[PDB]
Amino acid sequence: TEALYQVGKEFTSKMDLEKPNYIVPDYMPVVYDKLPQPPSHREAIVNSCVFVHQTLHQANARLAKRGGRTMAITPRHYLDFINHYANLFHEKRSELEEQQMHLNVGLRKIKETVDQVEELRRDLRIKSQELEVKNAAANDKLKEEYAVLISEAQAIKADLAAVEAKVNRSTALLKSLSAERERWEKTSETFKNQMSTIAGDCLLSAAFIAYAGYFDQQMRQNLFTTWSHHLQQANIQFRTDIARTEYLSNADERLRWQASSLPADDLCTENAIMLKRFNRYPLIIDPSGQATEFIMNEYKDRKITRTSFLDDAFRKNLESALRFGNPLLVQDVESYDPVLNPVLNREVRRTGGRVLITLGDQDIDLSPSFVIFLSTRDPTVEFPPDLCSRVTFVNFTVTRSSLQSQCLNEVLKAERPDVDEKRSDLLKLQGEFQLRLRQLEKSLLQALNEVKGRILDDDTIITTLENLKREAAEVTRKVEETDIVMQEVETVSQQYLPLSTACSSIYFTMESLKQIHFLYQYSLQFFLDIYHNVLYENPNLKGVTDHTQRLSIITKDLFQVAFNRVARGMLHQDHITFAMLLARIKLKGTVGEPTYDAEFQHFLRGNEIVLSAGSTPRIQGLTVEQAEAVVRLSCLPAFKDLIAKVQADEQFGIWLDSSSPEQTVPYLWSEETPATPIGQAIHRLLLIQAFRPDRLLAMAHMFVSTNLGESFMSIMEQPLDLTHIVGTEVKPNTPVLMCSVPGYDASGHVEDLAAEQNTQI
Repeated sequence: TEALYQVGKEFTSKMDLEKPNYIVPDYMPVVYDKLPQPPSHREAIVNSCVFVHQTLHQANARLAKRGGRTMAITPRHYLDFINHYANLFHEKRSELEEQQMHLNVGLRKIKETVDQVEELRRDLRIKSQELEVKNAAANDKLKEEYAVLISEAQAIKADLAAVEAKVNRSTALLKSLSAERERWEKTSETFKNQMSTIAGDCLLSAAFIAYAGYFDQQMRQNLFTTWSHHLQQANIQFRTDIARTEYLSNADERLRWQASSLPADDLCTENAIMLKRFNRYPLIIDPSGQATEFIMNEYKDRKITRTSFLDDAFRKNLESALRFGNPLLVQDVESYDPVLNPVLNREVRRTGGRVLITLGDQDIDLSPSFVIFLSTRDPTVEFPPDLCSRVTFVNFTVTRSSLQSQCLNEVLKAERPDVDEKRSDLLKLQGEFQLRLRQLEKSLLQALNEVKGRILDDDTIITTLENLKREAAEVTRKVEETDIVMQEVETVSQQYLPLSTACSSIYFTMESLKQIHFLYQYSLQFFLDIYHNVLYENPNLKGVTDHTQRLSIITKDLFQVAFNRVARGMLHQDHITFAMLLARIKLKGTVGEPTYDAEFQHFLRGNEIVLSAGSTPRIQGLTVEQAEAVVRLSCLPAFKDLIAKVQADEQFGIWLDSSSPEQTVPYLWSEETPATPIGQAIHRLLLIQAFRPDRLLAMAHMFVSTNLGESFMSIMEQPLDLTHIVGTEVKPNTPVLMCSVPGYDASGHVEDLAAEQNTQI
């Protein structure tokens, strides 16, 4: 902690972190034991910088204790952090001061313009007086030289006409510039507030770039909230309104990122910012592969080359990229070649006017435009701590919101192609429209910031402002009309929202199946193939034309195909577990059903309700374990009168020792309103677990039958139809994995399958 503080304080000396008005809080979140008792604002900032680094150690411990994969936290992360803090602070301070410079110039030109028309109106009145004097004098003299006098008066009349027209046009310009003058005044007042939060805002932003890349959406948010909370206890000022993506990137850059096929997702946008503001070279983790495409789209103009650590030309490609300064993308970083160790550590030797990098035993001149990106498609790969210290982790993990958007768009494309196309055109139109407005406000600001003397003196400046204002109003008119048409798109898309929620829940259930068996590995493409099958290769939609009925078919068939394809690659003992979860996902989709969260809370865990010796009595007709299950189940309001109901039922003994008690579970639960068939099954499920745990699987199958139908699990009972799956469902690039338990071997099935198809193998 002492080393971190000294590095932070020494490295932030160039920083302008002096706030004489800073108030020391009564409870100071001190992490450096020798931090001075009345800390200064700079002392608090460096103390907060130390705290952020130590939070990642706590963060890694929490994921490690839960079995999650963690990457080493090294001092190079801290050096990365403070480096970004210095750069962002200077960048944000420079941008704000530069912006405040234009606003002050723009405001003063408008104020001068208001003065100019005031004297020009005074001049207009003066010129009118001159006309009255000249006309009266000419008339009196008339009542050859007088012809010149009236010609002089007529010439002044043209001058007055030019003056009065200039007054009206400049007044209309001033009225047209009233909104811009008001907007610039408001921001100029807020200059002090923004200056007062840059120190805190950049600290949070820099920490996010240096540490948050490897973690998923939930863990990134937890880290930012922990840092934000600490700044509050330290009285460090930071704004809580602007999102981190908006504060670390402009709209122009985000527009180009979309053109480079970057997914429209906040975490993906955060990754793009990391891929732009990195200090250590980025290591990209993208199982889906859009990040690899995005990097290649972003760097075509700079001639980026894709290569791999396993390719034979990697050393030549690396040498060429270093020598010519071209971007290089290297894949398969799980096979990392330690030849990059000097490159990643930036171990350059500058002697004799030459910048040299030692690659193996050969010295190479390093061009300053060189950049290297490392990528892997395996999210589960472990890197050694030495590699973790040399790279910036940028993890592309699927978020629930992004998958919901992807699935909502895909069903819209399949089901409402006219609506989906209209949505796509509007987003392109609105993207261009917002782009144009930004240029319009920038150009209009530049015109007032580059004009000398007065605006009225040069009629060209006046015309340009009117044209920029005229185009600004029309585009603003075009934005309003695109807003209402999106409302037509949004209200159509609301019908397909529950399906997209089901899609994300199903995939994230599939993604969690690796926790119960190492074999249950499922990519996002596997689920997208399932989703595509339900939307485009569904025999139940052949003649259906009603959109609502098609949606019900799609929703039903999505659950069925998801179970069919996943369970063929699961052990049969785990089939009920996956079907149980799909039923719970489908139950959440039913608006008319209750949550049953308490009943499922009791169905799981359950044993955590500790019972004392006096808490559990001796119910005649039940064993000790059965009696305890009664007492624990008694905690629900529905089963509060559980012991009495069993005692009042002498026939309960017969049902307790029946072969199939799950099919005749007595109505032994109390309730106010009549329960639902799904609700009755859940009550029977709790009763069976309490009294006949050997029939819990049988009751679970009935629960799945109640939610998903009687034939939902029937495919697993049939022999595998390898012919249909290989011919239609399996892509040629996708290997077919024949996984068998000991004593079983699927080689013969493939050999027979080739014979049936009369194909060679």
